[PDB]
Amino acid sequence: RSRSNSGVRLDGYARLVQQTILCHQNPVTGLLPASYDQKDAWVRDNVYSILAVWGLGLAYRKNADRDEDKAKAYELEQSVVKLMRGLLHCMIRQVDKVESFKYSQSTKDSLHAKYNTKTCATVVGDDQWGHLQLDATSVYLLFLAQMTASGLHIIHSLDEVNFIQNLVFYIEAAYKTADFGIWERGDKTNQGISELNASSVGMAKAALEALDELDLFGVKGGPQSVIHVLADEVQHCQSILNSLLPRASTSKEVDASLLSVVSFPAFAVEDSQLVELTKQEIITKLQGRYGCCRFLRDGYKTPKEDPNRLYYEPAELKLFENIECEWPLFWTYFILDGVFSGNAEQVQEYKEALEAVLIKGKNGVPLLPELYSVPPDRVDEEYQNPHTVDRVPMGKLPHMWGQSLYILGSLMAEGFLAPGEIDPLNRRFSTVPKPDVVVQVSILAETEEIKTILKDKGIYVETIAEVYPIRVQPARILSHIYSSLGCNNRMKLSGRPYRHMGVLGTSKLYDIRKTIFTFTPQFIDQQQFYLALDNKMIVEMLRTDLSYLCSRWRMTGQPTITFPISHSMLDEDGTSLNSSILAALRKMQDGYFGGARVQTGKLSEFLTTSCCTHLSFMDPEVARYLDHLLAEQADILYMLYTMKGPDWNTELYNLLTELYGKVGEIRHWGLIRYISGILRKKVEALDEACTDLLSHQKHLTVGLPPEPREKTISAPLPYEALTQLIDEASEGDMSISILTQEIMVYLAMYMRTQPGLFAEMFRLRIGLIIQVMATELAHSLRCSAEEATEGLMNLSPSAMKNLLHHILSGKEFQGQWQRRRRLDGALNRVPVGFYQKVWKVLQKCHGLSVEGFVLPSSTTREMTPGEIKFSVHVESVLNRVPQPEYRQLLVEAILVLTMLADIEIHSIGSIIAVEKIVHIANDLFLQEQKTLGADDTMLAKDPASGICTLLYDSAPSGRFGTMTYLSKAAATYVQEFLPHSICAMQ
Amino acid sequence: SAQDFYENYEPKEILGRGVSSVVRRCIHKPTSQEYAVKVIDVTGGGSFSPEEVRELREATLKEVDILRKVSGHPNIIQLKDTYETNTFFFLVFDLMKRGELFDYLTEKVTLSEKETRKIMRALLEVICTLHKLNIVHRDLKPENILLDDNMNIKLTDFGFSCQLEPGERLREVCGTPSYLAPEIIECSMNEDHPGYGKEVDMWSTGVIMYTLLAGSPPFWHRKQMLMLRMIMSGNYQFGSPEWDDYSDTVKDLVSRFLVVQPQNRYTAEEALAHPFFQQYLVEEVRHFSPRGKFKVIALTVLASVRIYYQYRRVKPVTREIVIRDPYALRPLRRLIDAYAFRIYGHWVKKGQQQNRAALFENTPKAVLLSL
Ligand SMILES: C/C=C(\C)CC/C=C(\C)CCC=C(C)C
Repeated sequence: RSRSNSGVRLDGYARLVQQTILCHQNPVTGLLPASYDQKDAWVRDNVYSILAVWGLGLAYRKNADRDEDKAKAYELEQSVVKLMRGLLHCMIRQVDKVESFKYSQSTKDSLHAKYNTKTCATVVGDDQWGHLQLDATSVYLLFLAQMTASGLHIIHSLDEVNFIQNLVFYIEAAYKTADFGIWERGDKTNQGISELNASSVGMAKAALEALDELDLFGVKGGPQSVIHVLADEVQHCQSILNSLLPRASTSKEVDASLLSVVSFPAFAVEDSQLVELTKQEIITKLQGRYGCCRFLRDGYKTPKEDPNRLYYEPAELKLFENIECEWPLFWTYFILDGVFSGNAEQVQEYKEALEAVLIKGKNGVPLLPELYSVPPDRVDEEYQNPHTVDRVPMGKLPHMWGQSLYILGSLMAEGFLAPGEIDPLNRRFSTVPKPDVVVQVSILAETEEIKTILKDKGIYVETIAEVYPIRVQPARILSHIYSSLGCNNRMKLSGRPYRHMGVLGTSKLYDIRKTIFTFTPQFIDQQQFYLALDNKMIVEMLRTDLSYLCSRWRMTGQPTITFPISHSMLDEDGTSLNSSILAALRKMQDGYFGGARVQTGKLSEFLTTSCCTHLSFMDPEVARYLDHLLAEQADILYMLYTMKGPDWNTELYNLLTELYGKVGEIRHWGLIRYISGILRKKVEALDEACTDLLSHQKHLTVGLPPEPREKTISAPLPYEALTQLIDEASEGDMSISILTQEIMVYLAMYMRTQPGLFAEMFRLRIGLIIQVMATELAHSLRCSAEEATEGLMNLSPSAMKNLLHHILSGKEFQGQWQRRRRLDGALNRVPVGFYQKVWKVLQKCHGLSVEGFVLPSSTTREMTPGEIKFSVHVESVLNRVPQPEYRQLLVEAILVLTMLADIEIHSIGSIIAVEKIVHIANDLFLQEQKTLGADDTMLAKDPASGICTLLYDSAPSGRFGTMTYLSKAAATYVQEFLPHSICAMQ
Repeated sequence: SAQDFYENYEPKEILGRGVSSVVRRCIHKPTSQEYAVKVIDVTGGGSFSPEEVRELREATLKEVDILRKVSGHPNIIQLKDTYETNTFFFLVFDLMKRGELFDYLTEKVTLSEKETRKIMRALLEVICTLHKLNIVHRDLKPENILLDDNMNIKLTDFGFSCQLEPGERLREVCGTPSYLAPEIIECSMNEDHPGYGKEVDMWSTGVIMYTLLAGSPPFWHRKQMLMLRMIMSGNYQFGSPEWDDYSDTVKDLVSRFLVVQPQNRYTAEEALAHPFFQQYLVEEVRHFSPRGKFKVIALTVLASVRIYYQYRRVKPVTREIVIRDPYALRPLRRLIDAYAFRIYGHWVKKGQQQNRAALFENTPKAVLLSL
């Protein structure tokens, strides 16, 4: 008869939400201003700030049996619809930016982070603010999918369905797009430098999964209202999340916003060890007694920053250490994580901790402070003793973002809401183990005459024609097809951009206009590049591509890879299958290949046990093609074909792809590469290839050693610009341009499968990689560098990949160690933590000088030991020596100071010339061998360095090793600079 | 069949690699227990001809046999079950979270006397079991030795093993060059020598002693045949400054396995009886003549006095001794070796051109370039 006590207590929560959040909702737009001082509505904050209203509305709807508690449930539900619709109008008024960002992932074409709360218009310009925040649109897209799944009808028209579909392509490239992120400041420096933040990558993955086959019209919807998401981009975000975490970016060791990725609302991390490790990293490095710092060296409202300058100078970062403002917002995330994980202890430690920071206001309602700031006088005390001084609440009061999750956490912790109701798409189960899937493979024959060669080897296949009505197509065709998904001419939306399709996309069965479609996997495409013309590379790519499939399939049915055997995959004779592919095919019949369970069969058998995705946008360019589809010496010719002029690409005739045809059949790699350079054939996955290397805390440098011509990649570059940078860094030589990108695939190939070869290289310098690969193939089969240069063009992709792995793994086919020091200092290979060891030494010194270029101790305070920017500073000083072998002598010379530094209690207190320590070590290496019987002939000087050639060839350790002489000369230099020394601890 | 493989185990991650065999970690679904699976490609990517395809199977079929002949023993892995397909041969065994002894010997260049004692105590006690069952290994390299989280030795890759018929001595050359006993090469260079028996394993084990305690093989040089003459002739040296800090009980036991003549070699049963592997059992009466008591009390004094004297002798690290001779004294030499293997620990691998001795230069350049 009376209202349930749940309804009564929700009234207190209704008052809390109304008095704190819903009283600021704009009457016209439904948007929420950040505060009275900041009268604008942020896309990310508004979505987060509406969660309390959405949770309250769901909580009130649980007992909707009376008129009033139906109505307040309706108000809260439709207030959420008002905000999410109001935020839709803000973004839908910038469809030109969404369309432009899909193709060019630039900051200048990004959806604005803040809008007019009164008119849904852009308050600020495209350059007056840090606008590219892919975790703000994704927080909208994720919850839009979740709120529709909960029953909230937000999307009203099929044009908005197209807009949201086009918004998927907007957030698809989050794994390869740098953005300012959750804190609108980009990197840690706050200098307008966009970076690949795990929050943006994680948020897009969850939003993409949330929108995956989601009907925006609810249950009363159709295929026209379904948002189609490609798992290639979803799992590409995973490859970045796994590589980035527990770090938030290359510049941030950790961010408390990763709590928005590991647990709520993203659930974007599938490995529970990563979730716990990242959450505990936040615990140690960020949490104190007033919340959690956003990220180390934040200084957003620290009293040691001027509130007038929008940017921070590099030296100011060290001023923020240990006195950073602390935000209780992240403690609401830990409460929310505990409710989802089911850790009542966690929901208690962070609830009492948050209840002691909540500032009471108005009629006793709790207000969540935006941040707790150190008083200006007490900054020095927290410098010395961390996280103990009393902080004052500053910033926004209330923080409408954090306040909502506090109420949302309060609602779900007192039994007014369940994790499933706030997460109807079941993202909370992302951490549960997933068994590996059985990859179905249907080997096909392009012609009948290939079916007989396979039959003679005992391979049961159907021909390309026997599979009809099921018809196979290249992976490109599938990419063209999705270019019609989300097309709206009046809204000027052009659908999905052309993106390369991996196996996760091409292993599905496609239902286009009632005709079942299977698409050949992209790594067999031969028109794009020459990686499909090496049959030993088909197996290697196939081996990893099945391994990628089995461990990363998240769709109904089993993946189906249709593998067509082509004439190129046969032998040079033409009557026998190539042994590498021959082994690969029988490998699949036995049921195991590349770590994946392969159930070989015919494409007809796998019709019912595959992911049959209906491509409803094709249901009544590419459609026209599909409509008909449904119904003397060779080497000389290039000298001719390049002296036609620069490639005119027109008909000045009297089509090198035809000339590229025979060389693919004869498989002469030097010639075929040259055609790819002069035709500018370019791989379709270099931008994930670069990003994967980039996401593992590496800087990619492509180009020959000199700095102005060698360009560094530190931020994820889009496909066009990254390729343009490679071509411009190709200084016109087309052979290096392809080898640059060709090695880039192999570097990413080994990085994904064997991460341990790059643990000693923090900067991937592709440009010298061709050089260092040239020297070993020059010393092997001893020949000139030019012959090696012609030789390097000539190896097969598998041989090229093996030889690069021969370089990286440390396997050996002047002198032995001279070849192990020209291969150790030319790749800038340094031991693990050496950049973390220079920091310790420089604190005991004034600097480290190499060839009279100093690396001062001021750098130690300026960047952290683990900062990759510091790694650049130590690295930049170490390339002041041109010759590679001498650099490694400097490298281990640096460490003999490190090991002597630990023994020595006192500090040198002056400059140390790392170069000189080698020189007298060269001089002292000279004297001992003279005394023991060395002739002047054996001790011959290196012409440029000044080191004996035998010293280069000398082993590291031993009585007469290089680091015994350098552990010897690292003491006479300390004699003059340090008159008195004390060595302890042995 | 492969179905039988996946009905009981699920391979998660790649643990190691080989020439044609891949080691992969798996989860046993019925037991949820960690287990290692070695995945040998029988066809070997098509490089293997039908003879090698057949021979690898027969080598693998034999390989199950020895690992089926020895079971339940603490320090060799248990082949839990073996699955054979037309293209692979799966072998599931125990999971060793840590890698081979080679990887460990790379991390710690010189392996301490206490640690090596239990290491080989197992290995010699491993060797006893093989010889008592009359099975020789011929392959006792540290990469063949696997260690677990408690450092326990798990001898692995009995791929070259073969059971001698009672009183029969082999002739085939099986094994990477450094760890080959002198008569292995001699039988390779002559037909009169009628073969080698189970005493082969003794030499290979004694080689680990020089490698573990010094970080280098007893005989190593960059060309192939030159190493061989150091082996058959048997010229080894506990060189200075490296090998002088170890106790004298170490040296004699090293020579015992390293004697070039097989019959005088130190077989496994008496190998564990050398003073190094003697253990202090608390409950021993240990009765002694009055002269025996007088020694003990004198030796108990002689010990205490000794320990004070030895310690007093250790020279603290000073500036000058670093200038004159770093390697000469232990604490700085072990350090130089340690930071030697942190920079170029990737340069040590399996084979002859990648052994650990390449990282040590113990001889003048002139003598090295004498010939
Ligand atoms: C115990 C060291 C004895 C000779 C070598 C001299 C040591 C040093 C000269 C200074 C180098 C590093 C310092 C880190 C603080």
